Amino acid sequence: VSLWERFCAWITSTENRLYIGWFGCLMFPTLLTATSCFIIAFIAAPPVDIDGIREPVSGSLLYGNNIISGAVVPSSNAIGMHFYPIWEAASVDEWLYNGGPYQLIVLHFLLGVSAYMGREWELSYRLGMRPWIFVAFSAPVAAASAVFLVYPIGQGSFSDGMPLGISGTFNFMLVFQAEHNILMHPFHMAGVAGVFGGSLFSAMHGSLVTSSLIRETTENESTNYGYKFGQEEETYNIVAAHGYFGRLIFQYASFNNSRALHFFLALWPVVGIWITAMGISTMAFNLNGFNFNQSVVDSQGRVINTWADILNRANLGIEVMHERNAHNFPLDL
Amino acid sequence: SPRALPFGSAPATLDGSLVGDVGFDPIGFSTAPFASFNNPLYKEGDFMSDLEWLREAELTHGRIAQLAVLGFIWPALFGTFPGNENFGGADAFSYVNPLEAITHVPDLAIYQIVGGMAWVEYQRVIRIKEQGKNRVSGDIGLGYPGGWNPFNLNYSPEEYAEKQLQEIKHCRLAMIGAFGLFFQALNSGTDIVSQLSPAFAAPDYAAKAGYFLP
Amino acid sequence: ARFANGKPQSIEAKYIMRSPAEWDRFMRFMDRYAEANGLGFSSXXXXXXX
Amino acid sequence: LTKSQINELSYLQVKGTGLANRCAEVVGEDSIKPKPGAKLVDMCIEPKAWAVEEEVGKAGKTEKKFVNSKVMTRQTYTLDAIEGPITVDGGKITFSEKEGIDYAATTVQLPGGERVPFLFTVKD
Amino acid sequence: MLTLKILVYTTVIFFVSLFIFGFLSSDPSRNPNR
Amino acid sequence: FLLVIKAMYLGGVYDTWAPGGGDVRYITTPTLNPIVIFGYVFRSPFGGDG
Ligand code: CLA
Ligand SMILES: CC(=O)O[C@H]1CC(C)(C)C(=C=C/C(C)=C/C=C/C(C)=C/C=C/C=C(C)/C=C/C=C(\C)C(=O)C[C@@]23O[C@]2(C)C[C@@H](O)CC3(C)C)[C@](C)(O)C1
Ligand SMILES: CC1=C(C#C/C(C)=C/C=C/C(C)=C/C=C/C=C(C)/C=C/C=C(C)/C=C/[C@@]23O[C@]2(C)C[C@@H](O)CC3(C)C)C(C)(C)C[C@H](O)C1
Ligand code: OEX
Ligand SMILES: [Fe+2]
Repeated sequence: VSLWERFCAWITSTENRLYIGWFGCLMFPTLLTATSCFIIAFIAAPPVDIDGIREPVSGSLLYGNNIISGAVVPSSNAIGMHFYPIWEAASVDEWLYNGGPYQLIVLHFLLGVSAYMGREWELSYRLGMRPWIFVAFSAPVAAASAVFLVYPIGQGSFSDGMPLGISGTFNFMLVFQAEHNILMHPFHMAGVAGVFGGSLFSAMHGSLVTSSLIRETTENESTNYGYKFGQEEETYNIVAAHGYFGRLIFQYASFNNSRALHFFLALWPVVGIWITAMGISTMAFNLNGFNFNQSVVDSQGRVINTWADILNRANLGIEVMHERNAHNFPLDL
Repeated sequence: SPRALPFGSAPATLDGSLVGDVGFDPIGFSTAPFASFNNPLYKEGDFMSDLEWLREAELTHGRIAQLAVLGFIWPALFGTFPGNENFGGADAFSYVNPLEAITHVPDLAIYQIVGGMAWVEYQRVIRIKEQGKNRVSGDIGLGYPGGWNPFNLNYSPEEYAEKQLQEIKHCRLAMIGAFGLFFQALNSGTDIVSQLSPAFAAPDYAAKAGYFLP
Repeated sequence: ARFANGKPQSIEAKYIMRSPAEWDRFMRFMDRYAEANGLGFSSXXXXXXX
Repeated sequence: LTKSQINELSYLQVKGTGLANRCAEVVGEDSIKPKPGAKLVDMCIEPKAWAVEEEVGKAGKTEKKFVNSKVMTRQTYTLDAIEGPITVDGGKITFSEKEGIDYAATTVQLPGGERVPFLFTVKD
Repeated sequence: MLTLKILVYTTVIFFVSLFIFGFLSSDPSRNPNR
Repeated sequence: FLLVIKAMYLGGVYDTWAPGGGDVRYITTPTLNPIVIFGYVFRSPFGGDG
């Protein structure tokens, strides 16, 4: 029995409190350093110039911020897309002045979530189950990559990525609306439909299952105590739930193969989020949503406003104000 | 014929006649008489085998070409032309381009090595003319198991089989390589060191200067 | 930074030291796997033979 | 390196190297004796060290001293391509700057976390 | 800061080689059924 | 190979950086240095490197 073997075995063991696996060798150190740097920076990071115009923005708790206003400000616009690790700066203070911690945290977080997907698959393989949970987890990973990496790549600067904070997230969303018209993009519509449908189906499935629960408890005891871990029979009556659902809407319209029902539950939000991440990715290369500006014209030629023109008005209001000092020329290219 | 995998070889090419008997013989001139072509010291006696005579031919060529390879690298790399001549830099170390080295060197040393290989082939014929039966590449005493010179060959018959394989293969591959190097240098007017070392480098046109950074 | 660079080695020390980690791994891996030439399983992703 | 050596290098060989800020050296000490009416076509001003006036106590007494400070902006500080007419009023050379890249935004950080931005300029 | 780069370059190649040689060590055989 | 042959001896290809403006020219002397060629393959994918 060699040493390598022994190791490989401990690593791929399924009796450890938390599964390590080979993807864990990438997930654990990377996520740990990302979270350590994030926690330190959220508390004591000095201000950073983000637009590269020597106007630093404070985002740390010790610099007069609260939980909502605080954020990890993305790297400077002067750097752009350039790689900026610690050792390329002449001093740590300068590294902090140009927003290096944002790059560090975001790159490590992306590697960590990819390794997290891999580790999910690896444990699925070890336990002898069907290996497609990480496919479902791919959708949030794709969304995070689009918002943190793909959009800066398309725009050409890391300063365009989503800042790690609440108010920073809202600022990113508003500027995205102004410069890109996300709402009128069919992929954002698909994503909103997917999220609303996911909530709808979650609530309805939970209500239907809990409503039809076999009576195996008193009244002075939590209904949840009727079920025992490791049961052999279904604690709920599918027949009653399907009868209620069919009578509610229609007989034909109803799922019976609970397997098909759960597959649909998995399918709806996942495809919605995939389509949304594709909206963000496509719009990172300036393929914006529909522009129905001045589409309606009367006989003479005068323009009649629609509801889209008021959206354009709000977009103009946001646009002429964002990054007030950064621009020097009429067009935002 | 596995060498020429989807093809047939000579109606009588052998598999054990020579170690290199994978069957590669497309035109397979082995079939042809391969005798004392234009009276090549005809014997009509043992006369080896016509295939075995072609085998001795390949052996001589590959051995000479193998030595030729090292004589195309060591003049440049290994020993950097240790010509160390008492005088006369030309015809000595200086010409590291092998073609130009031949262009310079006086006929003194040319006749030296000419008479050297001349005595070599004289002894080879002296053996082979009598060494019938198995001509065995006119082996005679040259490093044979009897080892007519120092460290008289001390190996095993299975090791001898592997050694025959080693020699034959290296000779064939070197017969390729000598062609390589020669056409290389002639069609570049240089020595192998020249093209290979600028290759493994970075061109002077682009070097990103140096790290003159603060 | 933007200086192209083969891999990203700028100082011979950096390459000569990113070396021993990979070679250490190669050695520990060779410790289990050594003197292996044959044992063709000829099956769909079996590799049962150690 | 001198200007005659940088002119040999192409733009691709220089990008990133960081020598765009560096000022060319001059060799071979000699006298020019400018003809009146001549002018300086190029002029590069490179700061090698920065300091800010501050109050600090040595042995119980505080006095105005210039404390050192590291620059926060990466490689912006250097000025170049300054032009101006040289004249001689009473046999004295007068540069009189006239035009060229002469301002440069620069931020420097004092000990204690204090950030001091300033405009490094040579105007008028 | 060259030392910091050296240490990080080690850690990275350390863990990456761990990954590469862990997945090369007959992983498909590691499985519930045999 | 066919693409290389087209660019070198079959009428050439369009080159923007050609002197006098973009036009079709023959690439007579391609760069064969392995270091410069694989510098692209082994360089960083970040800004300034590409
Ligand atoms: C009712 C109105 C409404 C609704 C429902 C939505 C709905 C949505 N919008 Mg939105 N939007 C609206 C109005 C609305 N919008 C308006 C008015 C505007 C204009 C201001 C926008 C502008 C806008 C933009 C600009 C963007 C959205 C996006 C989205 C999507 C969110 C993606 C998401 O969270 O999943 C994605 C999930 C994640 C990113 C999470 C990843 C989690 C990682 C993998 C792990 C994290 C672990 C964590 C750190 C620690 C774990 C916890 C541990 C400690 C226990 C979603 C479809 C985003 C989008 O397109 O999706 C990418 C987006 O970028 N919207
Ligand atoms: C007592 C006595 O005397 O008995 C003797 C018997 C004997 C047998 C003589 C003895 C021995 C053994 C000996 C002499 C063995 C010698 C073996 C020898 C000398 C074998 C050379 C091979 C070269 C080859 C195959 C070609 C290589 C090179 C090739 C194919 C290339 O690719 C070259 C290439 O260059 C080009 C074409 C272009 C370049 O861009 C790229 C490169 C560089 C890659 C002893 C022990 O001394 C005793
Ligand atoms: C020492 C030295 C010098 C030298 C030298 C010398 C003399 C070098 C000489 C090298 C030499 C003499 C190199 C021969 C190669 C023969 C080959 C490759 C034959 C191939 C033949 C092949 C590949 C054919 C294979 C066949 O399958 C085909 C194609 C058809 C089939 O039916 C039949 C066969 C099986 C046959 C200088 C230059 C004088 C000075 C310098 O300083 C150093
Ligand atoms: O950084 Mn963020 O927001 Ca994309 O557009 Mn241009 O840059 Mn700025 O302006 Mn608009
Ligand atoms: Fe369920």
